[PDB]
Amino acid sequence: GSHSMRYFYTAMSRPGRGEPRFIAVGYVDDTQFVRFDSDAASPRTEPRAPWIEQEGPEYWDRNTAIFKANTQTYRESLRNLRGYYNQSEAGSHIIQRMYGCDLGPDGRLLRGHDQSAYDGKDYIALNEDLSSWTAADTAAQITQRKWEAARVAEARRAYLEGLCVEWLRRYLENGKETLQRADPPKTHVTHHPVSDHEATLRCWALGFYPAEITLTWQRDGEDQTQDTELVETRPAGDRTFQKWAAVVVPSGEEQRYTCHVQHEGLPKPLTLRWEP
Amino acid sequence: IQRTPKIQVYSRHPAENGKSNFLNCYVSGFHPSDIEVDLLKNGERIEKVEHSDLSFSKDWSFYLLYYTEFTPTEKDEYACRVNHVTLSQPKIVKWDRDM
Amino acid sequence: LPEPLPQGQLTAY
Repeated sequence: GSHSMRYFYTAMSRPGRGEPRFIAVGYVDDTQFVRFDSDAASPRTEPRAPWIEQEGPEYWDRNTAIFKANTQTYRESLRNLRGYYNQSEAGSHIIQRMYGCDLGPDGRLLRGHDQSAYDGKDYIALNEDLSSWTAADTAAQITQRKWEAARVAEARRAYLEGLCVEWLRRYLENGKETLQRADPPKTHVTHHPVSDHEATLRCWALGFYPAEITLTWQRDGEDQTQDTELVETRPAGDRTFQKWAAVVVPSGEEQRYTCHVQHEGLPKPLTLRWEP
Repeated sequence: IQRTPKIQVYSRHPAENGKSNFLNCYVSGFHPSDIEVDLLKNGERIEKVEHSDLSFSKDWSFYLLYYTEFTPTEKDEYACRVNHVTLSQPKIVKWDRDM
Repeated sequence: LPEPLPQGQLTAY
């Protein structure tokens, strides 16, 4: 169906321990395909998905030049933000940037993204119009003014509507056997007595791609949102993801509970019960 | 200002005694990015543990997967040891094959 | 493919 490409930049200062580290990673949907790390013995852009390996040496050198120049500029930016906030030269700080493009099931540009954070708090964002900025505070307004003066948004728009979309479509074709394949969850329900009159029902979803999934428990057809323990979706390490949802139920009432699974890889939404 | 990591310890495949598998420690929801993660076998740190490249979620918090090959038995105890600036003491999370 | 470098220099924050 729908698809996205995202780059994630993390720049981390560390006073007394060298220059700020810059890390860039690229994803198509829930698949990482590239990395760069300024701390590596020989910093270079590296493949992280098999379908990107076919790209020529000019691709890899272009990426490396981009990430190397960004490394330098992010170090300047970290110094700038430390100043904007009147911060001591003694603390470690982090700039993060996420950007990229979304496609619909056509797939044409649905929307572009470009957002930054400082120390884990939203700092500045490109608006959906790809023309204007939202600044979080007076410090970010300084960043806004110099991006407005340098016509940054104009460059962002040209990239997000052009090359971002073009290369995403290219990756989606080159990696179609995985990127355009949804693996449904493998599901089952476990039962764990906790006491004489309560037991845990745990609904498992395993081996699914992409990570987007809904697991819900119902009692008599009514969702148990407040009583459902829901873990964060977690990677298996083989491209696939895992999740569970659990409810503590009165013993003997197990059959009044149904687990419901929604995933794009499923022919139909699933309804599961405990099978003694 | 700072966020404490969520920690899950689990296996890639359904755990079967005497069968080679992958032991995972997924840390997520944390900020800042500096984190220490060890995998333990019977209380002792496992050598050659690998991790995924630093990335982050929509709320800006970081996530990482630490992983190594392992062969589960009935008697071998596995755990994750996590340290972070938010934690005053390292947090040990035991592997439960039903989790 | 990441954002290519502009003609001049990258604009810092």
